[PDB]
Amino acid sequence: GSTEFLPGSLIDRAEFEAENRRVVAEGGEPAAGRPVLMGITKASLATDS
Amino acid sequence: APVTHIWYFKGVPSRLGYLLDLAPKDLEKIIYFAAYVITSVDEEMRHNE
Amino acid sequence: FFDELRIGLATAEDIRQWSYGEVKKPETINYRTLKPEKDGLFCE
Amino acid sequence: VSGAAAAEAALMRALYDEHAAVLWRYALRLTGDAAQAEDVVQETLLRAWQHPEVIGDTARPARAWLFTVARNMIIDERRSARFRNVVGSTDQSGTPEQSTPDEVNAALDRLLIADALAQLSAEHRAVIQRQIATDLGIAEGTVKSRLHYAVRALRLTLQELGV
Amino acid sequence: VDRYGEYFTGAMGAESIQKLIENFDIDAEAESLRDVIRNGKGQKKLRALKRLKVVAAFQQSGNSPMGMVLDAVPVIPPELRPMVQLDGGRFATSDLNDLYRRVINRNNRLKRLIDLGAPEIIVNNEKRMLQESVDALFDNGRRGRPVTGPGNRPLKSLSDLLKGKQGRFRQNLLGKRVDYSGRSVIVVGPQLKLH
RNA sequence: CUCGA
DNA sequence: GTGTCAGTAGCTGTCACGGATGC
DNA sequence: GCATCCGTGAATCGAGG
Repeated sequence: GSTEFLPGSLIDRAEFEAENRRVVAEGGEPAAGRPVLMGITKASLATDS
Repeated sequence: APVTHIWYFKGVPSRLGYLLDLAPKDLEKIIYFAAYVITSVDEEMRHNE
Repeated sequence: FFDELRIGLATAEDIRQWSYGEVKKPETINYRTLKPEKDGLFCE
Repeated sequence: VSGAAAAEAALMRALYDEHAAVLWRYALRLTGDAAQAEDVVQETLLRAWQHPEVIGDTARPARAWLFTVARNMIIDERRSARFRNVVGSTDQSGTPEQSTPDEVNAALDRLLIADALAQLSAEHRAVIQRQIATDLGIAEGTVKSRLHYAVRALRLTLQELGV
Repeated sequence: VDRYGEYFTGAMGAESIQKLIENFDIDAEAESLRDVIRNGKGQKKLRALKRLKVVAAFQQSGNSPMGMVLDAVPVIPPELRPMVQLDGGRFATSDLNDLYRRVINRNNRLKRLIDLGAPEIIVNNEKRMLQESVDALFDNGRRGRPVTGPGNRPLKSLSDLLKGKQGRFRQNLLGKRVDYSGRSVIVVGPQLKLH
């Protein structure tokens, strides 16, 4: 949509809704979503740190 | 003489291969002097001759 | 107290800015005087 | 013309393809380290390019000369530069660890020295914590003395504590 | 080159890839990838997605991809590659010293060859060895066969200082050794209170 | 390397 | 300074799993 | 478009030589 989120990337459902919150209020299109299940290993490597 | 940082060449996925769209094996041949590679070609002069 | 830890690619210029000099000679030390050879891997 | 400066290369690349991959194995068996062999091979062939009086007589065995060149360089590496160092490796499981002592004593000593500094006068203090006669703006005999009496006050205090 | 050399330019080794990265429009390729992404077959869309994941990084962060090709390599301080003495008068040394030393040797030989105008074959076949040696310094064994030390033992690289249980992270950061501590055999003391 | 919970 | 053949040891007696690598 | 093959991972502390 109007987000800089690289399509296909797995993003925390908090930042997704916050960014679509800013964009929906900005006039641009909010990014689309789709729930994704990750295994513990893959989610551990996906941490922001 | 310049040298490539193996982490970005051989590490899977080959980061350089993804940046230049070059196959990992082609890149391997290039880096270790197994094949030449075309850096630039004056296509207009070639057209005129 | 320091907030963030940044990491990124090291430019050639950054590599040179870190170094206190180039390692020209391949020698390590002297095996008699225990002194590090000049411009070697242990140059003082 | 330029064809000759190219003929030089086309002459070297023609001995490479027939002798380098074989010379490597010789230095390999003699050093048990493919890396050094890789080094010695290039050193040898560089000298060869530097000594054309050997390849010119095409009809003679060149490989045979090459082997001796290498065999000599390897032992030149087995020289004094190898006898002392080649033994062990730190990250090799079998070597101690550079261990640094526990700073207990030094710290206790300084903790006492600091306790016999409150028992001083600021001037003896400023002098001891440093030719100094140039800054503090006094004589050098005043230095010598202040140093003398101050050190004796320090020894007095210390031995008072039982040092 | 002998025929149509006036029309193109070619090169070999790592310097060539340096040139390729130089003559590369990051933003343009990023937008090509995004165009492929908006409308494309999954088969040929996953590849483009993963490529964008790499390219957009260099695009936004403002760091040049040229960083992936090195003109200078750093030398780790000596105390982290220490050289200890043995009780027999002989010496033991960190593996990093052997690796750095081999790299320095090949680099100085490259300088010699460049100055002496050696045949192109030797210069190129030497640059390749310098490449392999820096590869070994950073992550020995990553490509092909590792650099054997004495006893056909693979030498430890810089990136070997960090991996696994013996790496810096798990061995010396997530868990240290502590002063004011002891250990001994345990015995049951029935008369003891719970606390 | 060999060994103890 | 070098010049007739002059050519690794070692080793596969691990495995599950995911995904880039390659035909 | 799909099979191959590459790389990743595989308990904790402790003793002596």
